[PDB]
Amino acid sequence: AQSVTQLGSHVSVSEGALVLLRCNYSSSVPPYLFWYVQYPNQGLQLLLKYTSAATLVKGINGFEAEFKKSETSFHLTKPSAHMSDAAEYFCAVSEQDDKIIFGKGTRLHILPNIQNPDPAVYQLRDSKSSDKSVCLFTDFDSQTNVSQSKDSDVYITDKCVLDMRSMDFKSNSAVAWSNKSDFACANAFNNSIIPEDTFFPS
Amino acid sequence: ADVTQTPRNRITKTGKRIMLECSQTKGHDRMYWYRQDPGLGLRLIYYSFDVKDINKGEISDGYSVSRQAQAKFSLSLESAIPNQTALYFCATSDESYGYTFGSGTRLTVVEDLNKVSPPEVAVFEPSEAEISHTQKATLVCLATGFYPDHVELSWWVNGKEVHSGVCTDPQPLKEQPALNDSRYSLSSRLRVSATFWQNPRNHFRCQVQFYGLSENDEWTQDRAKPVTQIVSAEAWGRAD
Repeated sequence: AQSVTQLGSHVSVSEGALVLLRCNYSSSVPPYLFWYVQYPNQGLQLLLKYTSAATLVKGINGFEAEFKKSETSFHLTKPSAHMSDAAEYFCAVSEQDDKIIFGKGTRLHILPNIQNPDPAVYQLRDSKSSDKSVCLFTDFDSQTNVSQSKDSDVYITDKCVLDMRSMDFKSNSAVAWSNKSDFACANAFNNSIIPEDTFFPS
Repeated sequence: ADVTQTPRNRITKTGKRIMLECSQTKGHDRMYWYRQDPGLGLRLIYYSFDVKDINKGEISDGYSVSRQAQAKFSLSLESAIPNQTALYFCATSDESYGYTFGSGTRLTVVEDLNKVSPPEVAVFEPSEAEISHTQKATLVCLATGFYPDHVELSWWVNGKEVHSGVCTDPQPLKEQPALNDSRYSLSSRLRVSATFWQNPRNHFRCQVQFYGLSENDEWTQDRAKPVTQIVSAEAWGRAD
C-alpha cells in the first residue's frame, strides 16, 4: 500500500557469509510482497513473493524471506554469499489493489575471500602502441579502496572484482591512465591508501 | 514471447516525439509503463486496465500513453528532454499480481547531436612483471572519447564471447567532469593464466557496441558520421 523501504543503495557481504537484505513496508493491512533481482544490462527476475500463504517463503537458489507483520518486514536471506550473487535487488509491494510499487533497490557487492593477498601495481603497454600505457593496481584484499584522482589529467576507475573460473580465483583491480609526460605508475595511486607491502616492479 | 517492447535501444535529440511500444499475447486487462533510474528503482509512469481506461502513476509529467488494443500499450514522450534518459519497462499483470516484464528499452536523449562520437578502443598487453610474479596475465581494454554514455563492452577469445575472468567498470567516467556534454571513458580487464597468454595462437578481442546516429540523421561535419557501430581492439598471445 503506502510504501516500501530499502536502505543502503550499495551493501557488502563477505564471500561465504550469510546474505541479509532488509525490506520494510508501511501498510496498515498486510500487503503482498515481492523480491526481484536484476543483473547488469538484464531485466527483472522474480526471486520469491509473499501472497498471504506461508509466512516463510522460499525461492530459487536458497533464497528465502520471512513475512513478519509486527515488525512490518520481509527481509531476503540466503545461507552463503557466492560471487554470482552480485546484482541489484528490489523489494516491492502491492498497492491500491491495482499495481506493484518498487523499492529503491540495493546493489549487493560480494567481497572475495582472499587468504593470500599480493598487492601490486603493474604497467601495461598498448598492443599496437604509439607509446601508450596504463597502470593496473591488483591483488589487494577488500580492506583497500581506491580513491579518485586529484589530478584532472589522471583517470582512475573504481575497484572491480573478477572471478577467473578457470582457476577458481577472484581478484580486485583498478586502472589508472594519463596522457601526461610526467605520469608514472609509481605515483598513479598516491591519493589512495595502498597496502604497505604493495609490489612495484622495475 | 508474451511481452515484447520496441525499440530495444534508442538515441534521440531534445524536442523530438518518441514512441515506445509494448505488445502482449495473453490479453491481460492490466498493462503498465515504468522507468528505472539508478538509485530510484522502478517508478510507475502510467497504467491501463482496458482500452477505455488510463491512470497516472507517480511520474507522468512529460509522457502520454495510448491503449490502442487489448494487446498494446504505447508510451509517448511528446517532446523529449535529457532527464527522460532512462531504462523503460512495460509490464502486464493478471488479476493476482502476476507480473510479466518486457526486456526493456534503453533511451538516451541528447541535446546536441553534433557531440555524438564513437569510442576509440585500445587493448593493453599484460605486464612481464605480473606474469613472473603471479603466473597470471591481465589484459586491459580502454574505450575513450565516446558520447553519449550508451555502449556495451564484451570480450571475445578465439571468436567466442567470454564472461569468466572479466570485470568491466559499472559506469563510464567523464573525461571532462566540468562539462555538461563531456565525453566518456570505460575500462575492462580480462585475466587468464600466463600459459594461455603465452600461446601465440590465442586471439583476444575487446568489442564495444556503440549506439549513435542512424542512417536517417543529417550530418554536416567533416569527421566520420557517428552512427551506431562496433569498435574493437585486439591482441594475440606471445611467448616474447
